[PDB]
Amino acid sequence: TTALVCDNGSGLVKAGFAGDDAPRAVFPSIVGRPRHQGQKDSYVGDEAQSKRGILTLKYPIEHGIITNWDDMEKIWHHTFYNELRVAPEEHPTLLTEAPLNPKANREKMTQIMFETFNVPAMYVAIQAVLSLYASGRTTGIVLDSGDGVTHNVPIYEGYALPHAIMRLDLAGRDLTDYLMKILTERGYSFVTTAEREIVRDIKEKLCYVALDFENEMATAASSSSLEKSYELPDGQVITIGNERFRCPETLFQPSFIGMESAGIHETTYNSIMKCDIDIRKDLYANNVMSGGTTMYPGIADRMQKEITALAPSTMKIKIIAPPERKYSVWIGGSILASLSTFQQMWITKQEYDEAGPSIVHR
Amino acid sequence: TTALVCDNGSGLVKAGFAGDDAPRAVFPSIVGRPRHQGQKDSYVGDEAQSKRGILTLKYPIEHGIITNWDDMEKIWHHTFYNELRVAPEEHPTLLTEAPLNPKANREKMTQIMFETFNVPAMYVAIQAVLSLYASGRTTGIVLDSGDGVTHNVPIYEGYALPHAIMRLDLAGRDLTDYLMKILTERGYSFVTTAEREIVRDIKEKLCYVALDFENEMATAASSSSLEKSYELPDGQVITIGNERFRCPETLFQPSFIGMESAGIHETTYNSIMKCDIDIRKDLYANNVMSGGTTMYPGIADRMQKEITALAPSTMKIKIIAPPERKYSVWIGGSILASLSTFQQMWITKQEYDEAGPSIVHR
Amino acid sequence: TTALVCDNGSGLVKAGFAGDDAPRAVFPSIVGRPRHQGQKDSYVGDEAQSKRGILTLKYPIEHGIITNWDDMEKIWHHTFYNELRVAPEEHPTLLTEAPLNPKANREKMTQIMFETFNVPAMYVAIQAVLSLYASGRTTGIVLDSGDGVTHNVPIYEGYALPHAIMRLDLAGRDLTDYLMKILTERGYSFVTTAEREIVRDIKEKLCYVALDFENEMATAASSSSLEKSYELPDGQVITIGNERFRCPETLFQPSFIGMESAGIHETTYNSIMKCDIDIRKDLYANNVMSGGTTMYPGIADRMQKEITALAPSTMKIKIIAPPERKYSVWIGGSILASLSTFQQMWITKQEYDEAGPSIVHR
Amino acid sequence: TTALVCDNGSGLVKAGFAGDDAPRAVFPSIVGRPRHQGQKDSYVGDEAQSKRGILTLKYPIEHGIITNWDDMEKIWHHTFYNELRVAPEEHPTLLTEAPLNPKANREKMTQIMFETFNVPAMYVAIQAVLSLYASGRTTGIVLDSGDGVTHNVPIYEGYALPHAIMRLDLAGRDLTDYLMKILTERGYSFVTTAEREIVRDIKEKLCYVALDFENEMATAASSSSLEKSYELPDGQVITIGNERFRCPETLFQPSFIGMESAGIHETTYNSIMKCDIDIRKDLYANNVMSGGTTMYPGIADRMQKEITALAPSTMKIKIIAPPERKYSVWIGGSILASLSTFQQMWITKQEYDEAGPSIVHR
Amino acid sequence: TTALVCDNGSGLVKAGFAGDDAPRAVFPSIVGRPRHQGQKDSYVGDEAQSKRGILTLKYPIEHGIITNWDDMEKIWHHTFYNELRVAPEEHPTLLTEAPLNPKANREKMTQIMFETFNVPAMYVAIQAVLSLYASGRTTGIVLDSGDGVTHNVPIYEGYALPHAIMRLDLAGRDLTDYLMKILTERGYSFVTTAEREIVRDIKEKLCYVALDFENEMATAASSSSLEKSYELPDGQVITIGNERFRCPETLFQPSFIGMESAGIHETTYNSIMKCDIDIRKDLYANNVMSGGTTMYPGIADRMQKEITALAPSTMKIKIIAPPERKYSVWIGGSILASLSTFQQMWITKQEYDEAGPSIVHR
Amino acid sequence: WXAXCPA
Amino acid sequence: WXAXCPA
Amino acid sequence: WXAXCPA
Amino acid sequence: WXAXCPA
Amino acid sequence: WXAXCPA
Ligand SMILES: Nc1ncnc2c1ncn2[C@@H]1O[C@H](COP(=O)(O)OP(=O)(O)O)[C@@H](O)[C@H]1O
Ligand SMILES: Nc1ncnc2c1ncn2[C@@H]1O[C@H](COP(=O)(O)OP(=O)(O)O)[C@@H](O)[C@H]1O
Ligand SMILES: Nc1ncnc2c1ncn2[C@@H]1O[C@H](COP(=O)(O)OP(=O)(O)O)[C@@H](O)[C@H]1O
Ligand SMILES: Nc1ncnc2c1ncn2[C@@H]1O[C@H](COP(=O)(O)OP(=O)(O)O)[C@@H](O)[C@H]1O
Ligand SMILES: Nc1ncnc2c1ncn2[C@@H]1O[C@H](COP(=O)(O)OP(=O)(O)O)[C@@H](O)[C@H]1O
Ligand SMILES: [Mg+2]
Ligand SMILES: [Mg+2]
Ligand SMILES: [Mg+2]
Ligand SMILES: [Mg+2]
Ligand SMILES: [Mg+2]
Repeated sequence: TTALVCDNGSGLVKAGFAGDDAPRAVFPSIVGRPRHQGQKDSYVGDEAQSKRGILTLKYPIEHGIITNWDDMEKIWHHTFYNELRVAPEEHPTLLTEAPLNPKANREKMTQIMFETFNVPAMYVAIQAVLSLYASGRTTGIVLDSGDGVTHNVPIYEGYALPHAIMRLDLAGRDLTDYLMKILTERGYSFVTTAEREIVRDIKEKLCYVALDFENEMATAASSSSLEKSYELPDGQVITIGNERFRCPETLFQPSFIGMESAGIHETTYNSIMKCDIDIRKDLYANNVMSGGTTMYPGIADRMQKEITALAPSTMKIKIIAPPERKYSVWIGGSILASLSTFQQMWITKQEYDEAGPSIVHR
Repeated sequence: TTALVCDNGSGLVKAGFAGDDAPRAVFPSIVGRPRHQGQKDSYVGDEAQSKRGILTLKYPIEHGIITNWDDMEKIWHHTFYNELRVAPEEHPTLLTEAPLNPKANREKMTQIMFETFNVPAMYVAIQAVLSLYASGRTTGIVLDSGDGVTHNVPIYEGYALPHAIMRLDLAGRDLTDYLMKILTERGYSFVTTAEREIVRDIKEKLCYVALDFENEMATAASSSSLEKSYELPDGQVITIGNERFRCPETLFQPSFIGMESAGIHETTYNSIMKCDIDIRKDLYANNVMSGGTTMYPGIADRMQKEITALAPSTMKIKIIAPPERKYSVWIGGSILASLSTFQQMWITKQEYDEAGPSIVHR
Repeated sequence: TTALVCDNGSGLVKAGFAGDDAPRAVFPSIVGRPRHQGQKDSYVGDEAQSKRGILTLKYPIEHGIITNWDDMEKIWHHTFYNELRVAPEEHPTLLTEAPLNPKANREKMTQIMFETFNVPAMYVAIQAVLSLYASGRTTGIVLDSGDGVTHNVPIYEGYALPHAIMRLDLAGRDLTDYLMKILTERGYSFVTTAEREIVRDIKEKLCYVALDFENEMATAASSSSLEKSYELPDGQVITIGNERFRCPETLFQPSFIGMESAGIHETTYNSIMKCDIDIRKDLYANNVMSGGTTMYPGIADRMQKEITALAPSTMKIKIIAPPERKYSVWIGGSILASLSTFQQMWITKQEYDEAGPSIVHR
Repeated sequence: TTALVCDNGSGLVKAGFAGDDAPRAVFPSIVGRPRHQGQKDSYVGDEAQSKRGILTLKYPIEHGIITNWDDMEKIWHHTFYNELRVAPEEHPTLLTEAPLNPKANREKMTQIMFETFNVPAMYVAIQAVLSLYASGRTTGIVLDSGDGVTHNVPIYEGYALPHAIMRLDLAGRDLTDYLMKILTERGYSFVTTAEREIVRDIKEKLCYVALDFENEMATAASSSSLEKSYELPDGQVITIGNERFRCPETLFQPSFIGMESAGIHETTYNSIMKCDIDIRKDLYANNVMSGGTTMYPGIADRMQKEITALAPSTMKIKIIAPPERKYSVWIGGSILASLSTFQQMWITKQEYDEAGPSIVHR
Repeated sequence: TTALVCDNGSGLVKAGFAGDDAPRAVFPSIVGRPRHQGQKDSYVGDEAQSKRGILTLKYPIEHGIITNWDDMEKIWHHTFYNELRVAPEEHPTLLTEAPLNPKANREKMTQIMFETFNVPAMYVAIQAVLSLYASGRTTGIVLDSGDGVTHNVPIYEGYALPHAIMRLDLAGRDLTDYLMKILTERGYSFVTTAEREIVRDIKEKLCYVALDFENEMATAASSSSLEKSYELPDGQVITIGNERFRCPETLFQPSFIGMESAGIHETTYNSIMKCDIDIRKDLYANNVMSGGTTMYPGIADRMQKEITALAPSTMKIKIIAPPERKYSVWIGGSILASLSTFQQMWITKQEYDEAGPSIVHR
Repeated sequence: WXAXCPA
Repeated sequence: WXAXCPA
Repeated sequence: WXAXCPA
Repeated sequence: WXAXCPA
Repeated sequence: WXAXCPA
């Protein structure tokens, strides 16, 4: 009966039943295989995290694109039968995706759902618009920036503005890699796959967004007041200085990792510029930030500052970035699925069988 | 009971009950449809203005001719049931038109009234003569120049002089388009439909009529004392120079937009010349200016100057252009409808059914 | 002595000496700066194309408007001294522009010519009318649609009809961007500036205009007979399906990229409607298509079809779109400059110095 | 039926039937030959120990390598037919070896089993992993240090970590020789082969591991409280001072006998360092000490101290060294053989005959 | 006057004067201390090699990181005063490093130069880019793989591409250790520090890279035709079979020693993928292999094969690996130092004193 | 442009 | 991706 | 290194 | 209009 | 061993 929402993010798999205010199964989208000889052939999610020291971990998803279907399928298997404990044929499902992903990706997923899982009916939604539902708004700009891919979708009074959707491949995993390089110059070394996950943990705890990056650098140079300590799994102590903010800074200056794209504050701005002047004001007053990377301390304030400078004077910049923004997409899914209007939008197996995979593009 | 007056202008829809000194429902004659995908199929009037950034706006009326009956009908629907909150079958109605509109237009309107709205009785009047009633005069020349079409009707002691009625398609919307082109050379760009409406707003606030156009140009070239600032909806600042009067100048020199017609000051003069010499004096002393385009600051003075030059010496040129001239037509309607003599002129459904649409030409 | 013609297009810089039947220096209007650290500060034209992988490329011109004067100046410098190998003070020069560009743009160019380059005399001409000279006609409609901006200028027996000039910002670069988005859904990704240029190359080789867009879509869905292969610079193979015509289709349906403007076939038609009925026939029989976007295979036939439908029956629609239409503007310049009558039109430095920049508006 | 486990150590031969909790035949791996003329040609095990005064004793195994195949074979003969009283063709057998022994050694053994003894099936296992089974663990570090060779194998959750296996030739026999040299300076002399065995007996009874070697030396210098008495076979009395701990100290300081290797406490540590950080904690909490040299009193405490210093603070060092650790390998064998899963791993004569000796490397 | 180039590799110290085509002092970066008691406290380089049997040898450098500053300093002392016979204050010096070494390392070196040695001026360069100069190229990929650390730096037309620099700790010393383990299973044993150096010598003479590793293994199994003989310092004869290529194979399959990194052929490929498509072709045609590990016979051919498979068809893979590639870094140093442009890049003591150690990061 | 569109 | 970037 | 690997 | 001008 | 050490 009750629809099952499943957010196939590139970082975490967030699944749960519609109507709830929180996902029930949240775990890493990771498949691990034994690096050495010896006992499972592979481990998934928390299993992989638990035994990661001896596993080669792979992400089946990259930048919102499924690259390894075998592993992808495996995760879904694991999800439905081990995490949620539910037969998929009992419920409608809601899957999500990032804007502009290759159509083959979308269709392939659908195929699997109507073959391996025999899902009664399904629907694929844009992560961004779901986030908007969670925010209680019909107008605003959704900035979804998680592990996989950053994107920006302007929405106005319940209407889409597809011609101004931005996509930026700069995301959480890139910040991770960048951070590794920085830790290297500091005096450490994180190069194994298991080490990758450690690095991630550090980032999530000690990084923050400087208000004025340059002054923050100066202060860091001036003294050790910003330095923090992080204890590694084996008891060693990591001392971190200016890396605590030099890392996340990359979001505003992608050039740090060789990208030509402007920072996310300009990406947002640009999307706004692509919309007709009549609605720009409304969008300025309703920026919605969501997704894991928007969890950095002070990122909203930094964002405000950046936009304020770019935007015309007097155009109040209001940024909405509430607690739990990390799960706003999943929440949106819960909402939408429970919405009775929406029920007409389900894609049934019946329709699929008759029309073929192309049907999903609707 | 109380007659309902409805001025179907090409710019604004002005409706209200007879006896009142002001229209109750005044809003743009615009129907808007969603430019992008997403929620109504269409929006009307203020709705359209409110969400215009995402709508393609259409005017159902052009130059006083109804070009889109579906949209026209829709506006009337909206008017009666959403703006005035009244069932049309309860009241006589008064509609208006500009001189020389195609007879098919007139009849089609009538048909709708006796089908869709089931109006008890109705009458179609010339906008010009209504304006004259509002001015408290029986003799004069009515210059009706609004959004749609400019026209000029000479009236003498309660008698019409149809052989000297002038019609000029140059009107408010043409001034709008011309202004756009000028703003372009200034350094701006207003090409979308939503932008059109913005341009209109500017015009209505910052344009005025130069007394001596050439000297005004010289002064504008000399310095920035005439420049004004206009803040756009998104906070940008428009700096406007000589466009503040170069735009409205077109009314006196239609050649600016490629028309062969002489300016409105000569149009008026010509109408006078077509009348028998005996009454020309009376007409010179009673020019009545009404309609939205006559709202430009100093246009009356400019007009006086122009006519004074054209007219014989000593022929006092008196131009009447009172406050609220913008609504003089509607006011005239209120008056006429309340007039008891007039009651014999209503066209009843009964008569219509028996004679057919041709009956309106009376 | 011999006048120097220089077509400052937004795509290509086309310069050469008057009297020749072809430009001598044709190269991209691009200025590139090192994305990473290392050797020139910047590269121009073919240099930029050669090393584009490590450069951030900028176009100084957008939609026919010069946005970056420093880079613009640089290109001219490069042109005159590196491509043509000639001191500018030795020759009269002819520059071109699109209709309705902001007057400040025009004047600024002129200023540079009389300061940095010390050009003896110069003249700025509309690209459209030059194209007409190249076609050997005095009557027709010039459809200039290149990289920067599309525009349409009706000309009759040597006289201009300025009140009916159309300007449409939809142009080659927009088609490029649109195509990128399409390639994304196909399964590829072109987001860097260098990649932009690659995309352009593809377009120029594999796109064509479908006669009946809908049927063409159906056929593309039906089979792979329309698919082509394009080898990328690094040896990868791109397989392209319906994108080979879905891209250029945008010219007839601007709504694909969120614009409200009607397609170019209606733009042309509308311009015709704005002309007095007496000359519409002559214009119908002499449509002239020129500029790079008119190079798509079959675009003329498609155009004919579209106009034929819009135009009254029996109004023979003749479209002239000869080989080398790509350079018709430059050719026109060669012609005009060699024309002896024209010599009186040069704007000398002397005149400029006395009157000031305003002089160019003549 | 019941598998026969045989631990071919360099010190003792420990054999017995799987399922039992203790080996049935435990005796020295020694072959003795008459030093003088005289009656067997040779004596084995306890025979050799009994008559050792007139025999030249040889060990067929050195550092885990079989050096004398004739004598080796002889011991097996003796074992099976004199100690266990069982025909080898009746049972599967389990042999053991130390990590990194030369492959020729391994194969040669196998050959003998399938020729001289006609063993139905056999398997060769690493002594270290068997010890781990005896400890009831799937994760830990096995420190096997017996007579022959010391080695260290890290194991994690049932998986091997071969890239971090350490081998140290320092073992019980080296301690024996070192002790001899020390006894010499004390005032005694043990140089014959028979005397060697006496020395060994002393070691096993009176040596212990000092907690703080230096302080222990000081105390020994201070007084005779540490001195002990040992009565020799012929009734003489040996008085032993600081040699009671100076001998075993060599395990922590191999430099005493000219080796470059670090002590066993660093060997263990180093192995840990070679494992990925993620599992180092688990290994620290599960050190398993087994084999005869770990029988010295207080060696575990000393070990803990040493590791504690080397390991990061807070990394609880837990050392498991239970009673009967001396036979943990044999016990492990009993376990594994009784394990039903394991049955698939037996190498049958059939397979051997077809593939050849190389088959054992699996 | 003449600059002094000093390549502080982890294997060999290569120093000499700029302008020469070969280093003058080439010797092992080893410091040895007496294992037993006895006469110097320590021996360096060739001294250490000469008396290595009684010395504990240490490398002050590991993976390009200086771990023992006292010993490092000692080597420099020895170099300048015993090998080159020159006072350091007389000449500018050029030191080198591998990419991504910890900044503290870099600075510490600098400090020493401006304290202990009082070097007039100095500069630290990346080993990779120097190699490129030696190859006579401005474009290519430098694969520097020596004793210490393997790294890969893509360079394009004189510009760096830092965002795609790869670092791989797999290097010559790891191959050495791996080989030891293999020799063990063969039947030998090399565990002392002196033995390490012997092993190295063997490797450098008898190892080669198999074209098709698997077939080579098969052949080795098939017969002794690949076996070679190597006489040890004490006259013993080593017979080596498949180890002659199984060892170096590790460079293509790091998993042999427990690493997760892909082989060097994929490392290179990956770096290429991280560069913008526009320049990938140029890089494919200019791979430059240098450093001691690239001395293995046939490694270039193997490399070509591997890359050819990975790269798109038709992308000619050209690998440049000339004679003397072993010293290309040193050569590059000679070149750069003699280059007059470069002189502005020297870091003077003056600047150092004023700014502090941070200055080197430029 | 200085309004409407970028340029 | 099947071109540009990896995915 | 001061973590990860030895150096 | 149905001729001359649009309307 | 057949080299290094005895065994
Ligand atoms: N406290 C935190 N601060 C910053 N980033 C975080 C935090 N917690 C999680 N993240 C990041 O969020 C990403 C996952 O968030 P999510 O939005 O769910 O990704 P996705 O939707 O792409 O799966 C990871 O890259 C993770 O590092
Ligand atoms: N302050 C103003 N100055 C000039 N024009 C105005 C002003 N206010 C309204 N208008 C113009 O008046 C027109 C609408 O007036 P109206 O006479 O009601 O038109 P219509 O009768 O054709 O509907 C519009 O074109 C509008 O721009
Ligand atoms: N074969 C072709 N097919 C379609 N478009 C082309 C072709 N060759 C060039 N173009 C396009 O023409 C434009 C440049 O033409 P041009 O008319 O010179 O532009 P501009 O005059 O604005 O500089 C570019 O956008 C380019 O892609
Ligand atoms: N009480 C003891 N204390 C110390 N060492 C002992 C003791 N008993 C036996 N040993 C030593 O243990 C070694 C034999 O143990 P074991 O582990 O079975 O050797 P291996 O497995 O190599 O045959 C001998 O070197 C012997 O001296
Ligand atoms: N003939 C050879 N074949 C293979 N490797 C060699 C040869 N000669 C030297 N080497 C290896 O090269 C390494 C030293 O080379 P080098 O590039 O100078 O190292 P580094 O630059 O790190 O000091 C050593 O590991 C050595 O074994
Ligand atoms: Mg997300
Ligand atoms: Mg009106
Ligand atoms: Mg052009
Ligand atoms: Mg043992
Ligand atoms: Mg090197």
